[PDB]
Amino acid sequence: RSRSNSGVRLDGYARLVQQTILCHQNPVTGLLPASYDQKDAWVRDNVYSILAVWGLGLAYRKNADRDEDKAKAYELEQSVVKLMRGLLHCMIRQVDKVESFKYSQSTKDSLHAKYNTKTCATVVGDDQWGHLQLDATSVYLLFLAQMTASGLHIIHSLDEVNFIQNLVFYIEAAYKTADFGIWERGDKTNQGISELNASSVGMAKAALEALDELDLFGVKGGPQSVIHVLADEVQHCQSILNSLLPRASTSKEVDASLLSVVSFPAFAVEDSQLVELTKQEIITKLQGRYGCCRFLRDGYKTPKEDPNRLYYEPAELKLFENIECEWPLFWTYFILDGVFSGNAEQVQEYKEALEAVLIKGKNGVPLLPELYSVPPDRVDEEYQNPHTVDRVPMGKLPHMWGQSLYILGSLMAEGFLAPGEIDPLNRRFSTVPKPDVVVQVSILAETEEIKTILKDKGIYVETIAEVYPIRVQPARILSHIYSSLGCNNRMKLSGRPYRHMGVLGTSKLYDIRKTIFTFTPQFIDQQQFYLALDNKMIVEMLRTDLSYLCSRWRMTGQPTITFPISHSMLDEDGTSLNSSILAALRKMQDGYFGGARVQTGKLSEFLTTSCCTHLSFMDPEVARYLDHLLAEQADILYMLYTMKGPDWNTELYNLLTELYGKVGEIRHWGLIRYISGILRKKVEALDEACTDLLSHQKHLTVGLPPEPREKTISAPLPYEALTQLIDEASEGDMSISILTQEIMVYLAMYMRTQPGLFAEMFRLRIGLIIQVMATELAHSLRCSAEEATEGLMNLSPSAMKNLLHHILSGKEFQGQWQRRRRLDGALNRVPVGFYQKVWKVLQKCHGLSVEGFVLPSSTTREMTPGEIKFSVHVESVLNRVPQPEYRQLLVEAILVLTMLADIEIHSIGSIIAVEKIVHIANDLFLQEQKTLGADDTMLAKDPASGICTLLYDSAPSGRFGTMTYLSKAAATYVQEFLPHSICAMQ
Amino acid sequence: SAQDFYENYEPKEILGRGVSSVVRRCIHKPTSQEYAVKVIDVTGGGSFSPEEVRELREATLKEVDILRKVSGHPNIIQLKDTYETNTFFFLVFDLMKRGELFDYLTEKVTLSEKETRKIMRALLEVICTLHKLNIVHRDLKPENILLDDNMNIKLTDFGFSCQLEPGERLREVCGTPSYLAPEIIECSMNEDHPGYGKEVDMWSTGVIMYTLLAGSPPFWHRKQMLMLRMIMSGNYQFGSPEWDDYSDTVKDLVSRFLVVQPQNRYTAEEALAHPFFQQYLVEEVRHFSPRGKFKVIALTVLASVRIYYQYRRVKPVTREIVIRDPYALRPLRRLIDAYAFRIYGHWVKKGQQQNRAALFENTPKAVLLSL
Ligand SMILES: C/C=C(\C)CC/C=C(\C)CCC=C(C)C
Repeated sequence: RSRSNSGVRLDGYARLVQQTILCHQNPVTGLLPASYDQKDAWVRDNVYSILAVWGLGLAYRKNADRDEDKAKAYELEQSVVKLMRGLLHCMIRQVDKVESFKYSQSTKDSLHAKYNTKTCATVVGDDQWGHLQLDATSVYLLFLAQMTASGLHIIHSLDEVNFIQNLVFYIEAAYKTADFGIWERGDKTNQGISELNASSVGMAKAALEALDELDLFGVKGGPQSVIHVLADEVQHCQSILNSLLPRASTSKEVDASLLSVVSFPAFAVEDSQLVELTKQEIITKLQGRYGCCRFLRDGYKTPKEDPNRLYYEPAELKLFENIECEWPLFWTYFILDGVFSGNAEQVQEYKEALEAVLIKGKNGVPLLPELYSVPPDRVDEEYQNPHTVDRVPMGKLPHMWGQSLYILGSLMAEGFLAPGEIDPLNRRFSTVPKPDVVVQVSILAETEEIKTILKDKGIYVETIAEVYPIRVQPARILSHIYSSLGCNNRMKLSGRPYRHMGVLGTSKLYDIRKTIFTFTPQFIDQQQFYLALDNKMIVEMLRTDLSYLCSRWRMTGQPTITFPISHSMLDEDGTSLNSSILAALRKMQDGYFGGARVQTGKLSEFLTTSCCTHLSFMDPEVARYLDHLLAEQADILYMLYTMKGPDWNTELYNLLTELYGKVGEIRHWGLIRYISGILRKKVEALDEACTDLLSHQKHLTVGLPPEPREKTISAPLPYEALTQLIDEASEGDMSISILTQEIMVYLAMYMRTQPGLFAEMFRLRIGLIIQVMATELAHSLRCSAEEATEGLMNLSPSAMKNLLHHILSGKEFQGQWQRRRRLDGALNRVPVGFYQKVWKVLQKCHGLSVEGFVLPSSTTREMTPGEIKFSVHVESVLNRVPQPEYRQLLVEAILVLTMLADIEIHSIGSIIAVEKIVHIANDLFLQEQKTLGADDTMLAKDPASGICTLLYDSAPSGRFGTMTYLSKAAATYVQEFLPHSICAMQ
Repeated sequence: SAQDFYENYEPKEILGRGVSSVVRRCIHKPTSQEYAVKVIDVTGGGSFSPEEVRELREATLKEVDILRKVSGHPNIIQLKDTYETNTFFFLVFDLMKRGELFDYLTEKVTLSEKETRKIMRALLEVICTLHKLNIVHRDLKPENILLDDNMNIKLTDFGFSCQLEPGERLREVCGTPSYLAPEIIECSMNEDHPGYGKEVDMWSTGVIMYTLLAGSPPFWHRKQMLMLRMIMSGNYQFGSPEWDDYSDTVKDLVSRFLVVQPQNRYTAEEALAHPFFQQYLVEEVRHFSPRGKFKVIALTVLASVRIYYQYRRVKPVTREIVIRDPYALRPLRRLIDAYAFRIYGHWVKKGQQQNRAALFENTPKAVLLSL
């Protein structure tokens, strides 16, 4: 008869939400201003700030049996619809930016982070603010999918369905797009430098999964209202999340916003060890007694920053250490994580901790402070003793973002809401183990005459024609097809951009206009590049591509890879299958290949046990093609074909792809590469290839050693610009341009499968990689560098990949160690933590000088030991020596100071010339061998360095090793600079 | 069949690699227990001809046999079950979270006397079991030795093993060059020598002693045949400054396995009886003549006095001794070796051109370039 006590207590929560959040909702737009001082509505904050209203509305709807508690449930539900619709109008008024960002992932074409709360218009310009925040649109897209799944009808028209579909392509490239992120400041420096933040990558993955086959019209919807998401981009975000975490970016060791990725609302991390490790990293490095710092060296409202300058100078970062403002917002995330994980202890430690920071206001309602700031006088005390001084609440009061999750956490912790109701798409189960899937493979024959060669080897296949009505197509065709998904001419939306399709996309069965479609996997495409013309590379790519499939399939049915055997995959004779592919095919019949369970069969058998995705946008360019589809010496010719002029690409005739045809059949790699350079054939996955290397805390440098011509990649570059940078860094030589990108695939190939070869290289310098690969193939089969240069063009992709792995793994086919020091200092290979060891030494010194270029101790305070920017500073000083072998002598010379530094209690207190320590070590290496019987002939000087050639060839350790002489000369230099020394601890 | 493989185990991650065999970690679904699976490609990517395809199977079929002949023993892995397909041969065994002894010997260049004692105590006690069952290994390299989280030795890759018929001595050359006993090469260079028996394993084990305690093989040089003459002739040296800090009980036991003549070699049963592997059992009466008591009390004094004297002798690290001779004294030499293997620990691998001795230069350049 009376209202349930749940309804009564929700009234207190209704008052809390109304008095704190819903009283600021704009009457016209439904948007929420950040505060009275900041009268604008942020896309990310508004979505987060509406969660309390959405949770309250769901909580009130649980007992909707009376008129009033139906109505307040309706108000809260439709207030959420008002905000999410109001935020839709803000973004839908910038469809030109969404369309432009899909193709060019630039900051200048990004959806604005803040809008007019009164008119849904852009308050600020495209350059007056840090606008590219892919975790703000994704927080909208994720919850839009979740709120529709909960029953909230937000999307009203099929044009908005197209807009949201086009918004998927907007957030698809989050794994390869740098953005300012959750804190609108980009990197840690706050200098307008966009970076690949795990929050943006994680948020897009969850939003993409949330929108995956989601009907925006609810249950009363159709295929026209379904948002189609490609798992290639979803799992590409995973490859970045796994590589980035527990770090938030290359510049941030950790961010408390990763709590928005590991647990709520993203659930974007599938490995529970990563979730716990990242959450505990936040615990140690960020949490104190007033919340959690956003990220180390934040200084957003620290009293040691001027509130007038929008940017921070590099030296100011060290001023923020240990006195950073602390935000209780992240403690609401830990409460929310505990409710989802089911850790009542966690929901208690962070609830009492948050209840002691909540500032009471108005009629006793709790207000969540935006941040707790150190008083200006007490900054020095927290410098010395961390996280103990009393902080004052500053910033926004209330923080409408954090306040909502506090109420949302309060609602779900007192039994007014369940994790499933706030997460109807079941993202909370992302951490549960997933068994590996059985990859179905249907080997096909392009012609009948290939079916007989396979039959003679005992391979049961159907021909390309026997599979009809099921018809196979290249992976490109599938990419063209999705270019019609989300097309709206009046809204000027052009659908999905052309993106390369991996196996996760091409292993599905496609239902286009009632005709079942299977698409050949992209790594067999031969028109794009020459990686499909090496049959030993088909197996290697196939081996990893099945391994990628089995461990990363998240769709109904089993993946189906249709593998067509082509004439190129046969032998040079033409009557026998190539042994590498021959082994690969029988490998699949036995049921195991590349770590994946392969159930070989015919494409007809796998019709019912595959992911049959209906491509409803094709249901009544590419459609026209599909409509008909449904119904003397060779080497000389290039000298001719390049002296036609620069490639005119027109008909000045009297089509090198035809000339590229025979060389693919004869498989002469030097010639075929040259055609790819002069035709500018370019791989379709270099931008994930670069990003994967980039996401593992590496800087990619492509180009020959000199700095102005060698360009560094530190931020994820889009496909066009990254390729343009490679071509411009190709200084016109087309052979290096392809080898640059060709090695880039192999570097990413080994990085994904064997991460341990790059643990000693923090900067991937592709440009010298061709050089260092040239020297070993020059010393092997001893020949000139030019012959090696012609030789390097000539190896097969598998041989090229093996030889690069021969370089990286440390396997050996002047002198032995001279070849192990020209291969150790030319790749800038340094031991693990050496950049973390220079920091310790420089604190005991004034600097480290190499060839009279100093690396001062001021750098130690300026960047952290683990900062990759510091790694650049130590690295930049170490390339002041041109010759590679001498650099490694400097490298281990640096460490003999490190090991002597630990023994020595006192500090040198002056400059140390790392170069000189080698020189007298060269001089002292000279004297001992003279005394023991060395002739002047054996001790011959290196012409440029000044080191004996035998010293280069000398082993590291031993009585007469290089680091015994350098552990010897690292003491006479300390004699003059340090008159008195004390060595302890042995 | 492969179905039988996946009905009981699920391979998660790649643990190691080989020439044609891949080691992969798996989860046993019925037991949820960690287990290692070695995945040998029988066809070997098509490089293997039908003879090698057949021979690898027969080598693998034999390989199950020895690992089926020895079971339940603490320090060799248990082949839990073996699955054979037309293209692979799966072998599931125990999971060793840590890698081979080679990887460990790379991390710690010189392996301490206490640690090596239990290491080989197992290995010699491993060797006893093989010889008592009359099975020789011929392959006792540290990469063949696997260690677990408690450092326990798990001898692995009995791929070259073969059971001698009672009183029969082999002739085939099986094994990477450094760890080959002198008569292995001699039988390779002559037909009169009628073969080698189970005493082969003794030499290979004694080689680990020089490698573990010094970080280098007893005989190593960059060309192939030159190493061989150091082996058959048997010229080894506990060189200075490296090998002088170890106790004298170490040296004699090293020579015992390293004697070039097989019959005088130190077989496994008496190998564990050398003073190094003697253990202090608390409950021993240990009765002694009055002269025996007088020694003990004198030796108990002689010990205490000794320990004070030895310690007093250790020279603290000073500036000058670093200038004159770093390697000469232990604490700085072990350090130089340690930071030697942190920079170029990737340069040590399996084979002859990648052994650990390449990282040590113990001889003048002139003598090295004498010939
Ligand atoms: C115990 C060291 C004895 C000779 C070598 C001299 C040591 C040093 C000269 C200074 C180098 C590093 C310092 C880190 C603080």
